[PDB]
Amino acid sequence: MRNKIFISHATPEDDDFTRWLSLKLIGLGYEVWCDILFLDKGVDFWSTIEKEIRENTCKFLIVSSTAGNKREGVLKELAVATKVKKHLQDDMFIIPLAIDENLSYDDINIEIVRLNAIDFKKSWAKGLQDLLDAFEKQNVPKKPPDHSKSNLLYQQIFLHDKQAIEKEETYDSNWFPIISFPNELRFHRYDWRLPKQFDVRTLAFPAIRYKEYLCTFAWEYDFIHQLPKTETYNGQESIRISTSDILSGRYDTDFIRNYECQRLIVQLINKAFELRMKDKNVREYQMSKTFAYWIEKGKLEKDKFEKIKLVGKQKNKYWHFGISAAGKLYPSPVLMVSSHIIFTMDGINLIKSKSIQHSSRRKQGKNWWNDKWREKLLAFIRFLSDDQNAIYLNVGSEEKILISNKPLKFFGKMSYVTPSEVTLEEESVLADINNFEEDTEDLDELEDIE
Amino acid sequence: MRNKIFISHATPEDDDFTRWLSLKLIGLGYEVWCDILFLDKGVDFWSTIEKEIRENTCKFLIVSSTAGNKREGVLKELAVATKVKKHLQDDMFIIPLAIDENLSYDDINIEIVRLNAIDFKKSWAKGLQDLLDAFEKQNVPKKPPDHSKSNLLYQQIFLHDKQAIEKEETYDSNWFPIISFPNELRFHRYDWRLPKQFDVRTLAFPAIRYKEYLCTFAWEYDFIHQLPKTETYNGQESIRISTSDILSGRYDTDFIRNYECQRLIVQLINKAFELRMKDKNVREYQMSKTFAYWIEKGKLEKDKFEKIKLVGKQKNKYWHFGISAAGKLYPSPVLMVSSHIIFTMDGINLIKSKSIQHSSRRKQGKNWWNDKWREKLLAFIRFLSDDQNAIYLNVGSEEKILISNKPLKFFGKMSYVTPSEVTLEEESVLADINNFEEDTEDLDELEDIE
Amino acid sequence: MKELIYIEEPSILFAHGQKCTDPRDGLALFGPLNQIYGIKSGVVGTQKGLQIFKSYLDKIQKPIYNHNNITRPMFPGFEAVFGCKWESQNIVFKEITDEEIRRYLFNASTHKRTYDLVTLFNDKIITANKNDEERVDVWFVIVPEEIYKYCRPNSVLYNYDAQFHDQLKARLLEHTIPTQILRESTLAWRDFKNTFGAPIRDFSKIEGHLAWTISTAAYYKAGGKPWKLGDIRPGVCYLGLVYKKIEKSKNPQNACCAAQMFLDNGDGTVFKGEVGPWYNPEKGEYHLKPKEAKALLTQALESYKEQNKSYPKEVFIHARTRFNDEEWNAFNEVTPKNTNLVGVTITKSKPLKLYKTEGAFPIMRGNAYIVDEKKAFLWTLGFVPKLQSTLSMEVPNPIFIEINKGEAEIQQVLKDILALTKLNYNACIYADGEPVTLRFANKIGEILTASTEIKTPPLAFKYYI
Amino acid sequence: MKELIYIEEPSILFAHGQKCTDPRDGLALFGPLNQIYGIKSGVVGTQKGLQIFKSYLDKIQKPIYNHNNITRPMFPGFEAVFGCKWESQNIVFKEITDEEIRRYLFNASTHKRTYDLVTLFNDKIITANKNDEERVDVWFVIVPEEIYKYCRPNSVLYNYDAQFHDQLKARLLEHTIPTQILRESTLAWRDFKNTFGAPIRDFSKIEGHLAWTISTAAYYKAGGKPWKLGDIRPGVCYLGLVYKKIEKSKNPQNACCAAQMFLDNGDGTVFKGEVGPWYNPEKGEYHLKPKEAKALLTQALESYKEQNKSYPKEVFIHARTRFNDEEWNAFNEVTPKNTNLVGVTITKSKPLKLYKTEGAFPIMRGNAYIVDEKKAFLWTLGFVPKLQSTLSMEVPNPIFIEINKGEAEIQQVLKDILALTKLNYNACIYADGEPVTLRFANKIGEILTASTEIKTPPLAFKYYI
DNA sequence: AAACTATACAACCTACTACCTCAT
RNA sequence: UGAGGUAGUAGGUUGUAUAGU
DNA sequence: AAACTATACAACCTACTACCTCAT
RNA sequence: UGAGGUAGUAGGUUGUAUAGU
Repeated sequence: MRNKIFISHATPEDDDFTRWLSLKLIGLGYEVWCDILFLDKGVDFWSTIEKEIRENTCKFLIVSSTAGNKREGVLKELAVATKVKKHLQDDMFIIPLAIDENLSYDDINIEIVRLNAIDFKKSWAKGLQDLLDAFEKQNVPKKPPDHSKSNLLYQQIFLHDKQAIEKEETYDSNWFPIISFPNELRFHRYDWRLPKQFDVRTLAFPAIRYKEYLCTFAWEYDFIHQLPKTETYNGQESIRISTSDILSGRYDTDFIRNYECQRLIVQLINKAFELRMKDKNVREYQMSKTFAYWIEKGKLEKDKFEKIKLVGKQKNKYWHFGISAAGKLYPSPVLMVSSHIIFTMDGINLIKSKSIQHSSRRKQGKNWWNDKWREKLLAFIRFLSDDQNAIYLNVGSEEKILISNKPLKFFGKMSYVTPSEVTLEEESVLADINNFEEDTEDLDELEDIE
Repeated sequence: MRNKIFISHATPEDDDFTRWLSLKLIGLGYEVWCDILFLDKGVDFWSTIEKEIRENTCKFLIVSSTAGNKREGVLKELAVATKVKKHLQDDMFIIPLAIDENLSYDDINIEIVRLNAIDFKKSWAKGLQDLLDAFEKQNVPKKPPDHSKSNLLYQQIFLHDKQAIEKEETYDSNWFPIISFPNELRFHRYDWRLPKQFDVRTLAFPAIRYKEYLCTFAWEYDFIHQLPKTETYNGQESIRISTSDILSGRYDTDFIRNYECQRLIVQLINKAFELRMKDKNVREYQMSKTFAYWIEKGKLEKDKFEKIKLVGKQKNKYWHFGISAAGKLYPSPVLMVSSHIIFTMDGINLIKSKSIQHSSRRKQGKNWWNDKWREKLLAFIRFLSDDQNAIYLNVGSEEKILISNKPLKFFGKMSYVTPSEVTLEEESVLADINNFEEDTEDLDELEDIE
Repeated sequence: MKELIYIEEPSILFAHGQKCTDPRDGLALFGPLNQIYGIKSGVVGTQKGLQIFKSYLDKIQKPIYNHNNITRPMFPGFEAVFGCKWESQNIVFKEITDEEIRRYLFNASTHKRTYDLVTLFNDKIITANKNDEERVDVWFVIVPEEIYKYCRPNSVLYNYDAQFHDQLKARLLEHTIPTQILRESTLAWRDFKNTFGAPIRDFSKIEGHLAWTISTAAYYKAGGKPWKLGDIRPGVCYLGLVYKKIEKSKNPQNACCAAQMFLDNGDGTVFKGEVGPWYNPEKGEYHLKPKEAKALLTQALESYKEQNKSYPKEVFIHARTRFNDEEWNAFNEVTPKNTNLVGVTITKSKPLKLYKTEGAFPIMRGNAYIVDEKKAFLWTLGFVPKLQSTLSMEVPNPIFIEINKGEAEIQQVLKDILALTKLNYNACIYADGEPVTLRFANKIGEILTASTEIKTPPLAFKYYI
Repeated sequence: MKELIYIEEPSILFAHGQKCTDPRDGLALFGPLNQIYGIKSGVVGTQKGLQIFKSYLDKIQKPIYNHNNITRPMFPGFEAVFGCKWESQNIVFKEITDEEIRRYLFNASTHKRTYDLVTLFNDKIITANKNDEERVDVWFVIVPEEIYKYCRPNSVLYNYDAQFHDQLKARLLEHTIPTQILRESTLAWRDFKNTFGAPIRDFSKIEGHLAWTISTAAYYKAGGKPWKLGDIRPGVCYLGLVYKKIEKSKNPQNACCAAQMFLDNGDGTVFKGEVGPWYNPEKGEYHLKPKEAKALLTQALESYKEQNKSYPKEVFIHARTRFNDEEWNAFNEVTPKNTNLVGVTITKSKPLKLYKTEGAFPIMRGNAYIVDEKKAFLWTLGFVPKLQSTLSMEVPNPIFIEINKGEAEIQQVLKDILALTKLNYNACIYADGEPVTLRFANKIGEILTASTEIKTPPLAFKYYI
């Protein structure tokens, strides 16, 4: 007895149409045999092909593609199909398929010209329909339609190298936790040693005004050389609050609320880090809502630092990398570093417009991937770190902040497999879809590039 | 070979369930020679099928009807059918039908239970698709599908002709000619003998009251019996005009115009006609507009007048014929006659309701055809005719009007073919389209007529 | 000496560029002109309505015939004739219980019953248009007969119309949704009888007519054009003036005169006539005011320009009541010089019953009795020359057409009007007596006068049939 | 030391009740669940747009390829994937002459030109589906590039939003009309080229994505549901709360919140929220008053009762701002005593940027970062094993989610939102950042707040996307 | 101012116009 | 789907109720 | 009728909440 | 689709113009 449908085709150029036909035929009920779903690597192919063709094959399905008429395997399969067709004495054995309008009807081989090929060129639904009703009028035995077997085959062979595996993989953040925190706050009751017009940013060390008080980690002897009339101040009038109670959330007094406590803590950490990064002698930039810096060209040696990329030039434009910081204490006492990038024409000044900066940043973004961005982040963090284990902050004359230079790494239980490098160009193509779906007023600024 | 579909059934019943298969198969591309389509009257009912069973019958179709399983010829045809089944060795010869579901599986003879029967109780679309499957599995020869042969047969099978036939056939109308017309119309200027409260239609003769004069046909000395003051009036004051001017239309005068005077002659004609046709002692009927008197039961002799069924009975009511008339003058001096028919339930009094009249007239109008209305119209007019060639009016004491009893016959150069009385039943079936198509708020009166 | 001038029956076109006569023949033998994929099936009602609808459609994918084929031609099924798809599945069903209706039946307010029952239908179908994700073209609505007998205006326990169809079309007119009325008894002819046993809807021999009518209505609300008339000279537009007396208007001297035009298909242009003073008690005849006639004819010209891109060569005005010179002069002022306008009126109540002596068929359809160049007859009722049957129950009654204003050939306009009686769509009939511009007249006027909430009606036509 | 937890890929259903994971492959392999026959498409525009429309329509019939089948699957054909037929004939065409545009271009008021062009398209569409017999399910309006490059708000020679399709959909909203905008540069990029010599709207390799997106949008606005989601416990509602505020300055908005919900299938019932004069935007943190809150909840629960007849056992509130005690107490009383309510906040402004040590790959989609029971993370973007590529740009960014009040499992809401970010319909993409209850939120607010004259808006999805 | 006497329509007295239902 | 059946006022009768000169 | 003086909102001090382009 | 680009205020400061027992 014979009940199997055999499909001869040209792999791998015709893998998609053959997968379509095989999966829909096995889902509609007909048992099919193809070299895609059965012939995998590591097995002998031709003996099984011959045995299945002349033992259990009921009908022959050959495709007539542009490369499906001059290849050797398809021609040999057609020859053995002709042999078994002559053995069975059935002109309804070979059913040719045409899937290309570029193919003329006089170019196919002599074993295809005698029978009318089923069209699969303009559409495929009625091609499946008129292949299906031609099977019934030839009275081939069939099984009831069950798509459960098609799902199993689809999950078996078509999801082998494209599914998650179980292996541990490590990942690193941009988060830098605060290893050491000061013990006490310093609230200073002056009430006449500060003028009403005084700006607190002019101080060499950070401080904030609080209703009659000055909050900092500094001391009363720190403000001598710029405020002369702080010499008469006595330190007893100042009040001090332990930071462990503030951090543990167990402190809530009428004089200052816990939310206000953590707000002053994070805000004063913020301008302390700003003043320290100012003390590193790094050039400034006027960002919209934050305050990010950028390293000067020609200062770092060899344009390298532990064999890493940080700064350079692509198209007469010195691209300068920079970071921005913002303290966070809700999940953990940690400092977050954000990534930014701005360009300079000469390396000394900036660009007179922001639209060119944004467009050129988006231009320059896709050339590299997240590995380079990781190198950039770690490079800037370890360059800023006067210390090799932490960044020496500058908040007082005797007490400092210790922020570690390494990020807190997070590792996962299971992750992906590692394919080749074609996916980076594929993601560049994905950026081309990002081009090809959305755009808005792209004329004037693009014309203003030359 | 074998290509023919033939159907058997009781002629009166299943007139649809055989024309169904016959027309569907002749319109779907198969040669069909069946009883209703091709075996008309005068053709042998057995020899043609006896030749076809051994010459060209692919499949035999038999309806196991209520009256079709007791005929001898069809069962003998079944015997020769199983003879050719054991001769040609094909068990798929007979495909039975099942339309009358009242018959059970223990009622058919032993010759049909040996073979499977295709079910026709749920729907017949699966029946025709399984018939097509049974055709294509056994490889029956056929013709490509085409619905032109079916249509050109259908308009020439027993539909005799659809083309005009030129032959003369006479007609008749409802307009009645007038032989004798009044010679003189007169205006009576009594001016004080007519009381305002005295109605002018209470006179024995028609006289209509206009502003200085009476438009009437009676002489100056014809109103003594009604108005004694008439004798004091001298007849030379009245203006007196001839009717040749109104029938020929040259009457142009300032006091009385033309169109109003044609309205005057038709009003006088209606009034005198009412007086005369009520002078015949004929019982009336009440409608909104006219007075259609109807012949009293027992007045006519033996319910017959000149070979014409005039009145009678319809299962609970006596129907009596009558007419209503209104003259017309613009096309010709004729007297238009309307057909009326009045019902009564004992011959004494009328039906109180009007809806009973309307519904009963509508339900009795479906039985006979217009030839009976010709006979009834002619009989009523001849009974209303005093002499042989006219009807004698009562208009005045000395002047009378005569209107032709015969209608104005018309002639025609174009008439069609006449079948037997089957077309009367066909028109009766066409009369059920009123029930079939539209109905509105009829149940409340439906529950009251019984 | 008087003769009857006979006019041959014009032929309507069909699929593949060929013509036929009896539409159902051409239809069940050749096919419709333009092909539709299928029709959206959708029903609203109770469970008994759903099951009888399922059973009836299960009956009608199967061909059903009549007693004799000389009365009605052959019907081989829905799919084989129409080429469009129809099932028992994907039926969107909106349930309506019977407790709230029975609770509301007890009051004497029959009009409030009508209002809230039709509102219960309307809000359900509107929500089905809005809440449901899938789209419905044709809606089917059934009604239990208990409501139909126990809640009639004459039962015993103002500008709108008491008819359900009228106010349903008016209420759904601004939403662009076509819906077909379906009686419960008409679709359930097998079990609906009285206490005696005879089917009131005795459809045991006329099922072919029922199938034809339901199929044609369901196809026309899809949007397909089944036929088109044979000979159209380019540049003609038939203006059938509707005439309907509205006694419910605030002014007894007020009525409405809408417009209906057929130019190249069976599609009409439903443009509502205003509510103004045309009725009069001393002449008794609706004369169009100058500005109203100018507006009507100018909007007719704009409709023709929008649908045909060119100026109409001739414009025919069909009506029922005669005209006078002031509206004719107003019409000619908004009429181009190279275009001709003819005013045609159509009356029915004038009797001429030409009987006949011998033969089993009455006066055939196609004859005409002319009186002069402008006042004439036309016999559109009677014996059919291809069916070999007669359509008139008894003697055919003719139609007295009059050519009041305009100059055109009498036989040409006679031919045009008797050809215009071949465009009926609600019923699958061979033809009708009065022209379809006056057959659709009552329906258009009744629907437009069924609700005061209509600002500007759509030009389309499926929202009325 | 704490680790990362993983959430499995949620499955979506297809034809014959089978589950897959890729919308393109899973909808090509099996097909839609609820099948329709097809749709008729009508276009309004110039003849160049019509010939472009045809060229693309025919191209969409013939199969098209890509450079690999891993990321962007091929297009086998519209009929081969959906089961509906699309052709070149029976296309309703309404044209526009260039003289009107050339004469109306020279007005200084750009908004007046925007308004009158929009009303021209509006009343042409209204007439077209209110005059013609043939039904049109989706109206493909095409626009040239001159109105797109010379009639912009910043061109150099307030409730109605200045963008075209916003007010187009808002103006066509009250007449139940689905339509789809087609930019001429989207489907005619063969000859649409800049002065430099490279097509900026390049599709030399990504024709399949255009075919997939247009086919999916056309089938979703056809009426058929493409796919649904896998597991739904009895009585759970994903009430996605819209927080789209409109930008009108002097017209006081003070609130423009709406809400979407998914109950048993992919269909959503989006009811228009209040105009909301409460808490003028100087205090715009959206603490909702009890009466509008109970109104919104009553509409949600009433639609649930209408579509499923059963009480909701659990109600999930998807929002993007914090909730407080008074709004929670207002929410609790109207909902029954047995049910439970939980609100979540999804935000994008919160930064967290994980990096990967070696190689050249991003963090893969499915991982979750849990800090507390209150707050957690979920990596909706990133690498995906199925496509062997990523979906973000250079680095994925997670979404900060946190339950405001109510007891629940954090991983449950994690997998629930990961299932909710799969039901996109306008774009045939694998996944997107914000969930579809929030992705549709911006558009539904953007059209429904751009028309103040609409009081009873549609509750569907086709008339918006 | 007063010697006239018909006004000036126009609601109803018998008879021609579009609703409407009415069923086998 | 056609011969009615309902109110009622078409086109012209004569009472309501006054003012022209 | 009048002594002290905070009153009673309310304009403003560093950054939390959707907005609206930008071109990949 | 995503990383910048913009005005504005979530909510506890201190400056306007009073008026209370």
